[PDB]
Amino acid sequence: SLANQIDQFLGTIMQFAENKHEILLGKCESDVKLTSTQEHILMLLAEQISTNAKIAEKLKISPAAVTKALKKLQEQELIKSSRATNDERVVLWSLTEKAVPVAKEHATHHEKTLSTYQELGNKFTDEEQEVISKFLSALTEEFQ
Amino acid sequence: GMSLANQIDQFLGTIMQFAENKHEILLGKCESDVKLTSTQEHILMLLAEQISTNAKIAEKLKISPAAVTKALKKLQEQELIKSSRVVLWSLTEKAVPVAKEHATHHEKTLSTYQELGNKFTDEEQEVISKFLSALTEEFQ
Ligand SMILES: [Zn+2]
Ligand SMILES: [Zn+2]
Ligand SMILES: [Zn+2]
Ligand SMILES: [Zn+2]
Repeated sequence: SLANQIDQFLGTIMQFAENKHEILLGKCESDVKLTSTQEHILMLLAEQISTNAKIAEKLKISPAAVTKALKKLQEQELIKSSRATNDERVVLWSLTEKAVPVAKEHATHHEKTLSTYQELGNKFTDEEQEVISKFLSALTEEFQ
Repeated sequence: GMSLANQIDQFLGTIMQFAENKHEILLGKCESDVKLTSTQEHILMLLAEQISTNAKIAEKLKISPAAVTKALKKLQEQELIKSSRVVLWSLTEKAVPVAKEHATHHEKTLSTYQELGNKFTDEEQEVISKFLSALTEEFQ
């Protein structure tokens, strides 16, 4: 039955998701060994220099966790801190040269993940795609 | 071109957020008076269906024999299960309602998916299934 496939499919999503913090397909191809969360922060910092707080929000984790992750990245020479223009208590984090290709690769990993969903969707007709879109909206509601 | 790829992405993200930090996906909160981990209750459910070994549970849950050893130890000190001689494990009467609540929990979850899947016509339902199998292939 459909309910059974839905159930199994979700289970499959989790066996895949242990232990990552996010779903990316294919292999990270970055030469620097870091966690998805670490690389992700680097990617966020490339799109926009940021505070501990803005990051906590984007990633949806404790500031305390962010602080831990940033200190590690700072020690690994992947990020550097600086003060804000007007307010000097505001601490801003940005990429170093070392991190630029790493941010770049992770963004790409995101792009390839999206491309895959996209090519999967495109094996369906325009109208097929619209049924699948309503299924996902419906299913998305149960988990809110 | 279209929203579907971003939509699949957000959706997997939603599953991610909902399933932190649980062993499985159930809808609604657990209704048992005794507060166990989901893995522990599911272990009770499993014994009811069939008395089992450490080995079999590890396979069925895809966790390490060591974790299974830990869980059973917890359930045993709370007198929810009893051993026997390969060591075979089974429920005590005290856990029978706990297994029942957990088996029912799954059942309410399933049904919630059935009613959702039923808002769709027969041939649309086959579209979804086909989409699901294709997406499943991406995570294997
Ligand atoms: Zn990467
Ligand atoms: Zn990422
Ligand atoms: Zn329960
Ligand atoms: Zn269960």
